[PDB]
Amino acid sequence: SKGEKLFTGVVPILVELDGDVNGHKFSVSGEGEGDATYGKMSLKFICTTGKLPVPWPTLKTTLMQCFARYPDHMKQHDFFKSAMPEGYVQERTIFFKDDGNYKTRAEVKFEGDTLVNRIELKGVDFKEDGNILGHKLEYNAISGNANITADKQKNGIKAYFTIRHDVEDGSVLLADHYQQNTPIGDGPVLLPDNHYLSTQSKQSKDPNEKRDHMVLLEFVTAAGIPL
Repeated sequence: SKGEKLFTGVVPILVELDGDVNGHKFSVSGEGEGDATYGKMSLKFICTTGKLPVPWPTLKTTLMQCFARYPDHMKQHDFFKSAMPEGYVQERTIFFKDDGNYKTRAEVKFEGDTLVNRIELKGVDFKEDGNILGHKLEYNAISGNANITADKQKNGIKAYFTIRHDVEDGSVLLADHYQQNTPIGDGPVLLPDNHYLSTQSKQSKDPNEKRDHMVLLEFVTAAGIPL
């Protein structure tokens, strides 16, 4: 793939999410720029249906691993860019410990020069009085590793990781992520050796924005293969 060639400069990003958590329907739209050369994404997300019925931090992982910086010695392990421009399906289940689960399905592909992430999210079995529907989570940076492995049989990848969400009482809400990505196209893709993506995030508010929103500055770096 000259999949990788589509990411050498700054790429416009569009995100669309339709969600239903315990029957509470909502939509999010996002925009920004990705600069994979520096593993960088600069984003702003809007709840387009009024108030988000779940905390922003619970949606971060759902709301474009194609923008990761793969060091030169690891470029042969970059499935995500290899599937472009036709794109990939990203499916997850996220199990929130002692609470509900999200099931997500996304299509990540180019529409002309724009990288588009279209997402549907279904959440079930949440506690109306719990840390999620009760909005008891810190609005603070998420960082850490996404472990990537080949899925030869599906010509794709699997991923797993646990996110540790800070709770306002000082406890941690564990969110166990199970991920499967498959190419949309039937052209060849790169099936990687085991590695991980290391994400560093800064999250903020726009003081002039009245809509429920989230501003993100993300840096994502492939790692786990030496040299």
